[PDB]
Amino acid sequence: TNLCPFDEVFNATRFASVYAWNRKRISNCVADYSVLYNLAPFFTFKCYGVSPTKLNDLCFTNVYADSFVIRGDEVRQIAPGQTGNIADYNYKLPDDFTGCVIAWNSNKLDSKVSGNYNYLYRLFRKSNLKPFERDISTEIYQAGNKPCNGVAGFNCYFPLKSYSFRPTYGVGHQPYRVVVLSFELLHAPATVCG
Amino acid sequence: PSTIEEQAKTFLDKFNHEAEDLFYQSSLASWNYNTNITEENVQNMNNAGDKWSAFLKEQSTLAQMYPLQEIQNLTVKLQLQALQQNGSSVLSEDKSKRLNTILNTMSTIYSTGKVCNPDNPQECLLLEPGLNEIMANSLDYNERLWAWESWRSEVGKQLRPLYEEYVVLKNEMARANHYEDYGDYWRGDYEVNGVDGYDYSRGQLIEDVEHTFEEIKPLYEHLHAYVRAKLMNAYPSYISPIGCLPAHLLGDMWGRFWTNLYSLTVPFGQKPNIDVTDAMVDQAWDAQRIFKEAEKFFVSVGLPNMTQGFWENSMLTDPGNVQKAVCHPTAWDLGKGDFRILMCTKVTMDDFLTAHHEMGHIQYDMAYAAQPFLLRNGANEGFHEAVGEIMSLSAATPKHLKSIGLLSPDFQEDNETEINFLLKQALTIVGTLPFTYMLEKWRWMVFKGEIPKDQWMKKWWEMKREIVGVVEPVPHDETYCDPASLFHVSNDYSFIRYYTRTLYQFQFQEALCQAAKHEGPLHKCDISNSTEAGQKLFNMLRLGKSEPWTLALENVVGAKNMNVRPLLNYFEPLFTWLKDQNKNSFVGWSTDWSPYAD
Ligand SMILES: *[C@@H]1O[C@H](CO)[C@@H](O[C@@H]2O[C@H](CO)[C@@H](O)[C@H](O)[C@H]2NC(C)=O)[C@H](O[C@@H]2O[C@@H](C)[C@@H](O)[C@@H](O)[C@@H]2O)[C@H]1NC(C)=O
Ligand SMILES: *[C@@H]1O[C@H](CO)[C@@H](O)[C@H](O)[C@H]1NC(C)=O
Ligand SMILES: *[C@@H]1O[C@H](CO)[C@@H](O)[C@H](O)[C@H]1NC(C)=O
Ligand SMILES: *[C@@H]1O[C@H](CO)[C@@H](O)[C@H](O)[C@H]1NC(C)=O
Ligand SMILES: *[C@@H]1O[C@H](CO)[C@@H](O)[C@H](O)[C@H]1NC(C)=O
Ligand SMILES: [Cl-]
Ligand SMILES: [Zn+2]
Repeated sequence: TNLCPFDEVFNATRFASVYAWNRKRISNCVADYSVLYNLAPFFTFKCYGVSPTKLNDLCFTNVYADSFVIRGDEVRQIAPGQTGNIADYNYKLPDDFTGCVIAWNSNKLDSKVSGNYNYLYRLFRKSNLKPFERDISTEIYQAGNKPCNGVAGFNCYFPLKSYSFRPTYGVGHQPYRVVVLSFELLHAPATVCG
Repeated sequence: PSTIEEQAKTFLDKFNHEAEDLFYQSSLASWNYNTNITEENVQNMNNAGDKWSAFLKEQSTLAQMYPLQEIQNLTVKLQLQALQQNGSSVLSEDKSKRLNTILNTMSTIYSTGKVCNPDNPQECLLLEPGLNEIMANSLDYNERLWAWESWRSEVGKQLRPLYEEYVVLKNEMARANHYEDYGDYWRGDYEVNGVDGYDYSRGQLIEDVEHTFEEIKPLYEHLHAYVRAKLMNAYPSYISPIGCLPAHLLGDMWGRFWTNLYSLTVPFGQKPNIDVTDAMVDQAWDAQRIFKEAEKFFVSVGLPNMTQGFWENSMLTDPGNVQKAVCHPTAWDLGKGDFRILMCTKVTMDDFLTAHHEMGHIQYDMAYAAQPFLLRNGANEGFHEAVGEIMSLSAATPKHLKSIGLLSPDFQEDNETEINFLLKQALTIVGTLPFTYMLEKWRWMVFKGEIPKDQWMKKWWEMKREIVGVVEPVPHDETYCDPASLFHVSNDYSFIRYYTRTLYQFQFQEALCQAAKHEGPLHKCDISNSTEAGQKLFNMLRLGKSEPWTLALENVVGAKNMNVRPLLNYFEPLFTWLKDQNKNSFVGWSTDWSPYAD
């Protein structure tokens, strides 16, 4: 009956880069999901499948918390049936998605005047991602028809590009922190409730 | 199996990401200097600027290794071509260096050139503010003559050898990029290829400029005849009733605009003029309120408000006196959703209109920020300015001013205040059209080779007299280089853009005012509150330069080419008034009279 450690996910000092997104597995705890519906400025929430008020009286076996940072312009891609650099190459939600996506603006925390180069996203990849797949490889992307042998050059691109977060960017280019909640029901007993 | 077009697309995706970051650092570094002039900020501006230029030259060279001939997607081709123009880097390194030295020497001579009064060797004037204050405000014939002549004889004579070497090297650069000369290279800005129904050739711009200039001639001759008659009354011993206007009596250093002749030419000299400055002061407006009103203007036609960053990061007032700033009003698009205006705003009517003009640019910039980096511009070199200009047309009308409460409803508009307004407009807008065409025709002919070196100044003044109806007050031999005494000529900027802008702006204004269902003469039109006008404009603004400029123009005005009829439509009430005023005067000019031929 311990409380579900969502605080260390949402209030964490540094998020993952979206190409190397972080997943926290939740188990054996009670979560009060009505803790949301609150903190209205810049917290946005969108659930797929069942109302937040209604799942606070519901039990699941595992919950997963995926967190990362992206541009505001790109939050719309953290949603089922979307395309783009983020949904294709960094973090992909399945068509039949039954969870929630929380996002908030973190310009105060993730940008600085000299430019925050901490956060990366993958820009090139041979194929799109299967849902909930992660790719942290740093192999040189072969655009041309010559091998790259692991050095960047003509038609040989390092595939990870840095966001550049500065506090004077427009809202669409500012950093947003994103938390993605998946709920699953396997044969094993349920241990996450409300 | 990977095609060249697929390779190009991927190359441009990398370029777009890198370019946007490096450009933001350069633009912001430029901002910090222009708002806070310090030795430290010069360095940072030059460091970030140099990193940006170095990236561009590297990416231009890398871009050339993809052949255009093998690209089908036109929006990819357009981006590749724009980055592929290496320009000066087609010359040998020795000639690049020579040319860049020449450009720098011409620029600093223009901006540091000084003349000293031939009474005190140590009391000297620069062009800005010294000589410009004489040329816009003095009524004294000899003082103006001294400024006009010594500017061209002290500074212009310095630019003559440099300018000769500039033509040779710019032509070599142009010919090595397969243009026929530097003038043809400049006209390249209007070229459209490969889009059926919307193509436009470089040689077609000369034709359309000349064909439209013929239709402007009668309005210009009558404007010229009326101005000459009024100045003949002020200067009876200096002006011939059949000759050209002397070139030092036109209200600035070149006769580029005739704005400042208004006080000697105003048709109805006791009708109150419209100046809402006193009302703004009475109502306690500040810079904030002005920009709020201009924002209200664009919102009323369905365009977006300004971003939150615009209000926080712009500089709308002079920053006091500790920090110094470059106060020329400019609209800034830094990328990454960051838009700002720099303006040392005073509470006056001129700065109210200027705010609307400058915010018009921002509106253009915001609308095409969704295009890829290299397509984020006006559809051609004249579009951006035209968008700015039509905003101030609406904002200044009595209808708009009464509507926002700066003008008393009891202000009476009649025949005569409209004639005064139209005349003042014409002095600026129509008076510059022969100046602009004539100047660019001269450069075009010099670059083509049609004017030998030993006839440069001879052909310049023959064309001044014959096309512009203006005559030099002092004979000039070939040690002079009078065109280079104008900023754009010695600072290597194309000039026909001011001609095409002027025609575009009345084409736009006529189209929008029709969409706004405006009743009556075109010059009284205010497009405020018309979401149909705002949408029609927006459909062109969002294109940037992803489409041929001919198409972009069709979107707003339903025609594919530059057209003079809207300009003539705007000035028709003045034209018929001038035609009746001139019934006792000679219309036109003889080229053989001059102030010094006695
Ligand atoms: C020329 O290349 C463009 C970029 O490679 C194409 O735009 C892209 O088309 C994709 C179609 O599957 C679409 O998902 C992408 O979002 C889009 N990207 C951008 C930046 O627009 C373009 O294709 C045309 O434009 C888009 C908007 C769609 O309407 C397509 O159906 C169009 O054919 C390419 N143009 C041509 C003529 O091939
Ligand atoms: C994060 O911290 C704030 C302030 O301490 C708190 O109100 C909020 O509930 C915390 N988040 C969670 C998920 O507990
Ligand atoms: C102006 O620049 C100096 C150094 O370049 C800096 O210390 C100062 O804070 C700046 N002023 C403002 C208002 O930014
Ligand atoms: C711009 O207009 C929209 C529509 O009313 C509004 O929601 C938004 O807050 C406005 N922006 C600002 C900075 O006022
Ligand atoms: C625009 O609409 C508002 C609301 O009716 C009005 O107060 C304003 O005067 C209108 N402007 C014009 C030029 O009609
Ligand atoms: Cl001149
Ligand atoms: Zn402008």
